[PDB]
Amino acid sequence: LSSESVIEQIVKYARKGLTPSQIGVLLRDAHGVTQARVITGNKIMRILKSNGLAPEIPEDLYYLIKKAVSVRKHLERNRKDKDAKFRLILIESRIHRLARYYRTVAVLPPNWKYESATASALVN
Amino acid sequence: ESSFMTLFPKYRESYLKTIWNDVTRALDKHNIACVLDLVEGSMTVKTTRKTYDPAIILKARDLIKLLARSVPFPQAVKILQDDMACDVIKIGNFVTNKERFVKRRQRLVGPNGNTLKALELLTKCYILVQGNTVSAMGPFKGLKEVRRVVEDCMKNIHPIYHIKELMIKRELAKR
Amino acid sequence: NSQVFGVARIYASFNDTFVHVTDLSGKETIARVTGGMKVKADRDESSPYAAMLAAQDVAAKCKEVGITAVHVKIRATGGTRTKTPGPGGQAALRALARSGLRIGRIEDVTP
RNA sequence: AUUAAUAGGGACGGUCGGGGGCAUCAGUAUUCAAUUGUCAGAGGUGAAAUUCUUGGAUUUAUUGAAGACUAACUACUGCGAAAGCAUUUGCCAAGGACGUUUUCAUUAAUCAAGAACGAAAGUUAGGGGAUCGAAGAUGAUCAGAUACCGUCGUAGUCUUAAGACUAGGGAUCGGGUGGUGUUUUUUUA
Repeated sequence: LSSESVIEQIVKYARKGLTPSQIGVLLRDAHGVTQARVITGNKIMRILKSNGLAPEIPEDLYYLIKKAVSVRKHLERNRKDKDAKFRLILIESRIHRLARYYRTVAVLPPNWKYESATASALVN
Repeated sequence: ESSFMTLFPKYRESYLKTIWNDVTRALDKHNIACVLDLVEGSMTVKTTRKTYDPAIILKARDLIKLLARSVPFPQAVKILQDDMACDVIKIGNFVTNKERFVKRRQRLVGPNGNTLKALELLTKCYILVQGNTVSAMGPFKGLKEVRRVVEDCMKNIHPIYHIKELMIKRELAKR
Repeated sequence: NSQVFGVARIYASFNDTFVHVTDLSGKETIARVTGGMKVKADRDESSPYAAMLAAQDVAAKCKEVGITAVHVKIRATGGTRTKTPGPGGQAALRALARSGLRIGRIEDVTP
């Protein structure tokens, strides 16, 4: 087995308003299914974008920018907390590998202009 | 009466048990209940009524401090006489960096040991640095200036000039 | 022991010493041994001769007060000092043995 | 809907810092006002001089004001955007092992100018001391503004100081396996 039922369960769990990691871990620990990379042969967001369940930002940049906005919460509460203030700078370094790679790989728009100021709007 | 008790290190109880025979045979005659509580990891001594002098409790307290300093116990517990002072100076609260503490310990050791222990031998001190503390035994007049020079060498300044000044003061002591 | 007892709080240093005559409370106003009033030569006070000389008059006034047993409270300078006395502790112990004071409740009041 | 160095990453639960931010909990030694065993000698102490001297000075028959820090146990066993971190609590940016087929393939590589702390006596006295210079000038009151907004000289501005070893012999270090018991690790290989 029922590979289409596993694909239907993946689409239903992606439409439940939860993260896809918690969607698949619940499938891998409570349903006994193998994988999306198993012989069903369709990826996680590939099934979700075909079913219209994909998110706006990517799976490694949406809540990562939310953690970037949250890393400056102690910096705003105390400017002397230079460990947290540079952790938010390191959260700007958590913008780490592939956005300008997506400027040529066509995943995000090149005029998106991702930054920590707009990360508060992209957090939720 | 009361008692003096203190806990010791891991290798201190193994070292003290090798000389605990004659130590307890003299302490019990001098009304000191010198025993090694291996279950609690401590050494205690109770002041009994079989002492002909009141300095036995003070000497056993100095001997317990010398035994717990991870130094040679038979060479540091014989300071029960009046003209024999044994004390330990904690030099660990002088530096913060480990590399600076290692560099200061090498200067305190000196080149091959005897380059910095010559002033200790000139001041007649059986100095032995163990971890964060250094224990020395000898005359009180010779160890008071030695511990002050040790505190000066434990400062952030370089102890090479302090060791040279200590050798100069030892050479000037001949007069 | 018919309550004939006291306490000696000996605050001693490398070159000086002092004696506080105490009960369990602050009572038993017996005497107080000076440091260098027995001999003024800046080396005899460090020696045990001057400390025992002051302790001889201190123990005579202690017998006048009526305190026989002495509860030792050995106090040093402590802190940034050497935290140890000179020969005053051995001289007071020798004076206690010469006077025949009862040994009991001996403690160290060093800081 | 070929690529997965599982080039790399929100995640995922068990378990953690003397990293660190507060939150209470102990006080180890000092200062003054207390105030005395009505002690004038006590620091220093090449012997000295020299600091405080009969204004109480070891102290005290302990109240407060404050800072202060983990003693034999003990000790780098560890943990740092970083200028560093040693009892006892409740909270948090975040940091932490690991597995994942579960997070996605797309979270640019070095970075100087732009930003974050930014440290081994922030010591001494003359000189140009000019551009300017806090500390305070003085204008409009705004129920409220040393800066809101013009007008001046001082530490400053800058130098003056603390063997062709011919050979053996046992021990030593680094290993490993025969067997031996626990440790390693008992899935975090």
